[PDB]
Amino acid sequence: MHTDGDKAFVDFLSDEIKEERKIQKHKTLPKMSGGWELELNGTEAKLVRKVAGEKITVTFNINNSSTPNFVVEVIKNDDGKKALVLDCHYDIFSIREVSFQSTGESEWKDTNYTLNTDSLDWALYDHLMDFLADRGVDNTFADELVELSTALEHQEYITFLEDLKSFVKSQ
Amino acid sequence: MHTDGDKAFVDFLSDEIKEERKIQKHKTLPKMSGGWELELNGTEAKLVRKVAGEKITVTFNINNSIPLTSTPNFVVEVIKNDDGKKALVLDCHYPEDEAESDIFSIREVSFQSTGESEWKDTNYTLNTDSLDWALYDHLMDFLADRGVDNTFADELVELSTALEHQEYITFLEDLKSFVKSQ
Amino acid sequence: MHTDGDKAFVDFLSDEIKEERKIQKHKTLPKMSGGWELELNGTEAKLVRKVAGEKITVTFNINNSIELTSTPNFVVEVIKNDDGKKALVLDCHYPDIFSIREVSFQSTGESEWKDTNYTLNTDSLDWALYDHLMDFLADRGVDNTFADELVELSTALEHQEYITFLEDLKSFVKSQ
Repeated sequence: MHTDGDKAFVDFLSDEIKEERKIQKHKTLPKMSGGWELELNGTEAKLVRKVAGEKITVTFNINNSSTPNFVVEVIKNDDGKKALVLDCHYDIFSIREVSFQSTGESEWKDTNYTLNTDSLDWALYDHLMDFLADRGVDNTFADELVELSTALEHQEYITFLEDLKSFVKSQ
Repeated sequence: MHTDGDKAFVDFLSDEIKEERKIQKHKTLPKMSGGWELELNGTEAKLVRKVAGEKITVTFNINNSIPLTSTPNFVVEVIKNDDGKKALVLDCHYPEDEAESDIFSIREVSFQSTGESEWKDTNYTLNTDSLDWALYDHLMDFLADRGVDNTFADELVELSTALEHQEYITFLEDLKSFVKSQ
Repeated sequence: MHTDGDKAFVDFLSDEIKEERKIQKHKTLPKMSGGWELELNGTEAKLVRKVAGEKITVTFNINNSIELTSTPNFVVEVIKNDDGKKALVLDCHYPDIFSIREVSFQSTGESEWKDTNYTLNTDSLDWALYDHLMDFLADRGVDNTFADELVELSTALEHQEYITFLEDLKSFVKSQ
């Protein structure tokens, strides 16, 4: 179908898309420094950084986030099939869960001991924060991830409006 | 094992079932306008409807749908025949008589591939919380033009409620059979 | 790599670990009375019991179950030998001592939960059926004494696995 409502919808989308793009004529993905490389898979983003004997990965999804929860994976080259995984949330940025997981695991193994920080020693919590900082994951990184996630969100929103326009226009 | 406790349990169920069947046996089962067909599988219900160039499907599960009355979240899937590869998916729900009040609201919208393994997490999903009001209104109109309006949402509550009762009765029957054996 | 922060983290962990062991080592893994057989799968524990004509299993995971006391939600499955394909499943938790949150039949041995099966939520349920269900559990070994011993067992497990985790963490941070 292609009702009158659908046609008014399309005109509305044409206008909104025009305005959104106007607000995006002088804007590009806020690059982050520190050796990080960005990889995108739909709404899932991954930041990868290599250091002496280690590989650090930060994953986040922009859906319903823009301050997206992010997962930090630290892999020491000694044992490349194992990694320390820290689930972080947004008082600026905090570690919510910590556990060891198998690298490139097809899924998540909920049978691996998972430390919840809700009931955790303050000293242990702080060392974990220090551990992440030594590897480039600190407040600055977190502030910059928010800016990036927000920018990715607005561009995917625009893409979405266009997909919606084509859809409502079809048939 | 068949204990004294099990016999008392079976005694309770036999008469609960009968009482249940008697009561709910008056609603004559709610009928819905629009020409929708109910395709049920256990607790998962699908209301299907077709119009020029499109297939409209509304899916909801009666489990954990009670906040007596069933008000389940429901997913609307609109498929344009010229591209049955994907569909526009709208996750709706009933807000926990203002002129500006709707029986239901849209919480999320996204494009998904038809008959996909499961909700693709890497697909853009638009949350309606801080959504532009005119865009939201258009989404509601889009749904309405396909039969998913406040009357529909009202009838859905009637249907889901009747389904809840009917499956509750069947549950007691399976339970009675379970406890009665051995 | 191995930084100064890492070094201080490892030393901290060594002390942390000695303290936990010093506090723990004084009691053995508490036993469950009633003939239950314990099986471990990482943080997942399964207690199995066989009674006349049926098998009863109780499963729980020490993760997110909280000296720190562990009171995990546990799932009871009752399998009749007269129909081993279906199982009555009761999800329980600690708010008497424990309560039933939901009940439903599931396929025995299934690899994933089947959301198309009618699931009864006790929140919206008469108290008559609820009591019969609690009695059904009691007749099969899942009574108040069970739940109390389950807490001790889960607490002893969570503590031992917490220690093992710290040892793992220490070794990992010591690496490179």
